[PDB]
Amino acid sequence: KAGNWLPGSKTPAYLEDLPGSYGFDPLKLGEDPASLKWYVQSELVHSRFAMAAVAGILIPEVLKAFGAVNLPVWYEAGKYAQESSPIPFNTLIALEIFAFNFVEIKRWQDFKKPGSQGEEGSFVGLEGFFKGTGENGYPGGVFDPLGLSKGPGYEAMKLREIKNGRLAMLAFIGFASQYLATGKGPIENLLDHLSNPLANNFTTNGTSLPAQAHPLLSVLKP
Amino acid sequence: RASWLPGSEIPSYLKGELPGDFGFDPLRLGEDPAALKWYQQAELQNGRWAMLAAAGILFVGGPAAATPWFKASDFTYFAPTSTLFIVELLLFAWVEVRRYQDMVKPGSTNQDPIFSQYSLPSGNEPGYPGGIFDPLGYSELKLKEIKNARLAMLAVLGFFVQAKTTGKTPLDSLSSHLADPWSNNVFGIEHAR
Amino acid sequence: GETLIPTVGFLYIAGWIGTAGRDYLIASKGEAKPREKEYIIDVPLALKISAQGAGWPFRVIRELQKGTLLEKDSNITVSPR
Amino acid sequence: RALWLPGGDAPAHLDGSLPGDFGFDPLGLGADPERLAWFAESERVHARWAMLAVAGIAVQEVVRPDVFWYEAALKSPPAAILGLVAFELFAMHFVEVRRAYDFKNPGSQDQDPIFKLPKHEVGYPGGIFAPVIPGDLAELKLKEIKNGRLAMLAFAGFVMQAQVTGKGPLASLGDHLSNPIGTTIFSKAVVIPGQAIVPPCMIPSSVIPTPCFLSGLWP
Amino acid sequence: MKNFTTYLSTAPVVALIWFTFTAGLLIEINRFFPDPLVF
Amino acid sequence: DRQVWFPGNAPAPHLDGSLPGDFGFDPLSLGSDPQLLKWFQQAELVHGRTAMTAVAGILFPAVATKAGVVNIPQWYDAGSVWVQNNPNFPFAALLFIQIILTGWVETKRWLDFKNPGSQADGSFLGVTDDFKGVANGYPGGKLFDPFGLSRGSEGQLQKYQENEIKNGRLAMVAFLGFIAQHAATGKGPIDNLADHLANPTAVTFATNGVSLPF
Ligand code: CHL
Ligand code: CLA
Ligand SMILES: CC1=C[C@H](O)CC(C)(C)[C@H]1/C=C/C(C)=C/C=C/C(C)=C/C=C\C=C(C)\C=C/C=C(C)\C=C\C1=C(C)C[C@H](O)CC1(C)C
Repeated sequence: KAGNWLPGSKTPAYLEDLPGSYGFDPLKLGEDPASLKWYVQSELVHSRFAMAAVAGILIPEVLKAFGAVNLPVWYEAGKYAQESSPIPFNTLIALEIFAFNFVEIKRWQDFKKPGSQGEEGSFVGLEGFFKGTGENGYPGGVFDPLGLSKGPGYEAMKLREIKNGRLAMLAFIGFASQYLATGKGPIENLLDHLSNPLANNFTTNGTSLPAQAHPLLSVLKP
Repeated sequence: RASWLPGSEIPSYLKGELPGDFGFDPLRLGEDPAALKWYQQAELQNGRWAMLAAAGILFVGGPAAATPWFKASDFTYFAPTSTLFIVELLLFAWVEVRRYQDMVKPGSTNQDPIFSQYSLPSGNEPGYPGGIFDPLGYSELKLKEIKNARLAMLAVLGFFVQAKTTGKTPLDSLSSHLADPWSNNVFGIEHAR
Repeated sequence: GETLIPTVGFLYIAGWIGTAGRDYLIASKGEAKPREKEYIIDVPLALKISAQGAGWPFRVIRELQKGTLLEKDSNITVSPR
Repeated sequence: RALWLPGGDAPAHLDGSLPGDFGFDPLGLGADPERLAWFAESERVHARWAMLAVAGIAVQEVVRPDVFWYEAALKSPPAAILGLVAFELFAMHFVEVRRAYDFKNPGSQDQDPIFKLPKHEVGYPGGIFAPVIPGDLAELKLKEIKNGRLAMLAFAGFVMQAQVTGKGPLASLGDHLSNPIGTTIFSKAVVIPGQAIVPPCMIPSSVIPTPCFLSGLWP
Repeated sequence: MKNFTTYLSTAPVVALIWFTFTAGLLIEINRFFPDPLVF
Repeated sequence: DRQVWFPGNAPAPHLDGSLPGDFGFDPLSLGSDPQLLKWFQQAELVHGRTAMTAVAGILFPAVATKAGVVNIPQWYDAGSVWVQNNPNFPFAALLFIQIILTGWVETKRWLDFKNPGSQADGSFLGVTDDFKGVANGYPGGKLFDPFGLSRGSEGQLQKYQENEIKNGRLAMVAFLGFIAQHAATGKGPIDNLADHLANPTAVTFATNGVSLPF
């Protein structure tokens, strides 16, 4: 186990060997093993989506703060890309539906029957791409072109993926909540916090602590 | 045994096998043997590029050799800035895949691809090759290299931070500190914002 | 906000209440005196089960697919037809 | 053994091995062995530091009678103060961690790290630090700790006398010798039920904040 | 104290405590957020 | 046996004299269950230590204010004065910081109560022995007891435990007195003591005007 999320608590035995495990399941969602396998895949998929999304938000924002690029902010990039997009909105949705239906059905079929997308005659001659590794959530093949899963740092890279994945998931939800609460981008929120941490935080954004539910805010003030 | 802190406990995985082994690992970073081998190679690589960088920064007449090193990219050459980046990327890609393949399987990249008679001698270490990389038989010397590499790494970091806060060249920083050291140093300069 | 979101909120709380009650009843079924826990409440157990009812849809859906949510028809009493 | 309270009883954890041991520990602060060793090192360094401080303040009062020792840092021979702080911190850090790893690992810090020190006692360096010894070991240890405790008490007196009088130690002694009945703390400070007379502190509140040490609880 | 807490765990006492909590929660929500018709 | 709170009455049978401050006082038998009794022992210790710190932080600033050296506000006004003097520090930010810090330390104390010595595994910054705990409500170690007054001798530890529990109960009663006296006089406690010292036969609860609303 990587550790204990709550020192002194009794950690569940079914999480003892999973990568990235801190024994954290107070709601007992993963007590059933089939549920646990499904949730391991779901956590990895959420982690990788959030990882790529937080990269595609933070790196343009960091390079914009450094004066390098001037790409649009993340919550308005849909509008600016759509006007210049040669493909209209409805066609983009239909294409995304088709492509993700295909790839997610292939991933789902591999989850139910491991290695079944790599068998002979499975794909149209290209089935060697998708042989799998016998590990839930770690496909390999085309998805591991450099073959770094065969190296000796593979187990530590699994742990690195999950913890960075959880951090990225929290970060994207923070991006969305910060936009909804302040109306500014994430780097501007960080700079405002760095300028005055006591006064520039969630307790003063006027949304996170609703005024009706917290009457002492309008009272205990200068 | 020499150590960075005489009189303290030494980690059990650092027994002087490696050069420059003074038991310095307060954060216990490289514990598993794959990590320690990778960080050995990375220390060698970063230290050698930092030795070259410290030399090339301290060495710099001529209009080009009067420019700051952090403003050096704005000098005009025979190619646009994009072209040299990709050419350097290509040459580095070739030599780095050679060095990486040596790092994975030792002795795998020892033979000249176009000359079958020209081959690096066997028993080659990953970070310590032989043959045409050692034209003289100069090979105690690894402690010297790792010490100069670490000093150059700290020097290059000092170049980067000094050009970031004061906005000054390294020679200007040394001359400012040599004017009055008790007022022109990291204290006072940063305390004057 | 008029009916649909209240429908989701009610159904979440109602499934929470029902799942907590079912969990408490199942846990009490294994005691030596199962009827005693029905009118003298095991309050720490009830509070623990009540807290765990937040994750009810996941557990209930897994019981549905696994086949453990429902008792088999051969184990349930019926009157003569 | 001579005891701080004759006719009394020394505590069990104070056997008498340490120099200047008179069985004075009513709080039981040294009733742990490793705490007793650490507190012995602390008392030694406090004694020597207060000893040098009392000597230096007395000399500064004698030599430069126009300079208040409390405000002696205003008159010290403007951004160069930060560099001197850096030099002092570096040198003090080096010598202090040398002493501390002498304490933690006895004999490990007993060799010159540039070009050696004899085997000695923890807290008693010897070697180059002790070139001449005009006496015996236990006797001079007793003198060192007694003079050190006297100097610690004297430095506390120097500080609080500077607060309540605004003047140096020998000037305060001269004021006491001029009027022995109207210069003591009993002479100017009185608290009775219903009325308290608290003498003011002549040191200003700030210059850098310069608070009088617990002046609101003065008698 | 064990017998007293067993009495406090009898069904009507638990019902009283739980419904006092639930009714108080509903009352205080409607005091702090008066007249909620829609979400 | 030992001295009891009501002489001539047998002490409460579930109290046996092992706990510090055991005078046999439990007329409602709230400590009948031993585990609930250990929980109430930790409750009493936390209440008493908090009361001692708070009573010190009221009495010493009020004594210094009464002397005229400083102008620290009375304890019932200090939050208002602080908020009026700190407009760049909002009340909610201060409350959030206090809640997360006390949550960390109190959850560590709670988990040690549930599993004694379980915070000794080195998860918090490598701390092992200093978080093991000596007894229920008495952590000890080199962090909570850095002068080592619990590791000297047994009788010294029992003496200090008696001192702690008796001063803690006195400070709890004193804070109750602070609340009652402020409600009855509208002044601070040192102001009350000074008014009583100036004229004791006239300055009594009977003449404050609210204890006897006749
Ligand atoms: C994670 C997906 C996602 C999220 C969070 C957003 C969020 C946003 N987009 Mg973008 N978009 C997203 C995906 C896409 N957008 C666009 C195209 C645009 C345009 C053209 C514009 C935006 C704008 C906006 C903002 C307007 C708010 C809004 O309308 O709510 C939408 C809220 C969402 C949560 C997104 C949609 C719901 C969901 C996340 C879709 C994906 C769910 C899966 C398909 C479910 C599949 C089920 C499986 C099990 C079979 C908002 C910040 C605009 C705005 O800023 O106005 C100035 C703007 O003009 N988006 C496309 C191309 C088809 C997407 C493809 O996935
Ligand atoms: C464990 C609690 C529990 C659960 C999971 C169910 C579930 C069900 N009930 Mg049963 N019911 C309960 C308690 C419960 N009931 C009690 C206490 C009574 C006596 C009032 C009934 C009387 C009853 C009737 C008369 C009918 C049902 C029906 C149903 C079914 C449809 C849902 C419904 O109509 O809800 C309606 C539920 C009620 C009207 C009573 C609910 C009372 C509370 C809210 C539930 C009890 C909570 C419990 C005390 C929590 C303790 C847990 C704690 C200690 C941890 C479903 C099988 C219907 C049917 O059979 O459908 C096919 C039907 O006609 N129920
Ligand atoms: C009892 C208990 C036990 C445990 O504990 C758990 C729990 C969960 C709690 C529970 C369970 C249960 C059961 C299983 C259920 C199932 C059922 C049936 C089968 C359904 C059908 C069948 C159903 C179906 C028909 C349905 C529905 C449909 C309709 C149209 C709807 C509509 C809509 C909605 C959307 C909403 C909105 O707003 C409106 C409307 C318009 C109204």
